[PDB]
Amino acid sequence: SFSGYLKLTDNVYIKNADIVEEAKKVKPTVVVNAANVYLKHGGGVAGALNKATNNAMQVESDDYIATNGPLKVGGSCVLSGHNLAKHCLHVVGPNVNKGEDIQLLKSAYENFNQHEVLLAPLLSAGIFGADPIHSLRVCVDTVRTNVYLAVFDKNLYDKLVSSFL
Ligand SMILES: NC(=O)c1c[nH]c(C2CC2)n1
Ligand SMILES: [Cl-]
Repeated sequence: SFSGYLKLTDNVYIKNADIVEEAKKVKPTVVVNAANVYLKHGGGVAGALNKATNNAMQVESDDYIATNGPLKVGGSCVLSGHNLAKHCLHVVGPNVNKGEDIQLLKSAYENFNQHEVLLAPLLSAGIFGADPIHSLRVCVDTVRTNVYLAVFDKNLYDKLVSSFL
């Protein structure tokens, strides 16, 4: 199963790891993608996960959007996990850089509660522009299911662990 994770709370775990490599190794039931409303997996975690699927995630996502329209900020959809996981839970955290509402981060993390265990990134962190310390706090205070957070950046991982209340 998941290895080398530091236990933050009863249900939240964290590791300095590339979520793509964690997914290829563990093959979890659910890998969370840091999606946007259009499921356009260009960069950040989404670009990395999509590149690992050889663009199959993007092809599937475009068909999903053609049928259903865009997701809501704070919303999610379950699609295939391709070669990475059984499922991919595409969750849209607010992108502060695109001027979206940071109050929607709690709604975004609530999607994780529909799955007993997930491999996930820190929502709205990185190129989404939110404070990762705040994202981890919202995660621990919102998610009740077992979440294994893979934080790519070593310096951020150390900062998150050392400042965790
Ligand atoms: N942006 C990220 O959080 C992230 C995680 N994994 C990767 C892969 C190296 C491309 N990027
Ligand atoms: Cl990012």
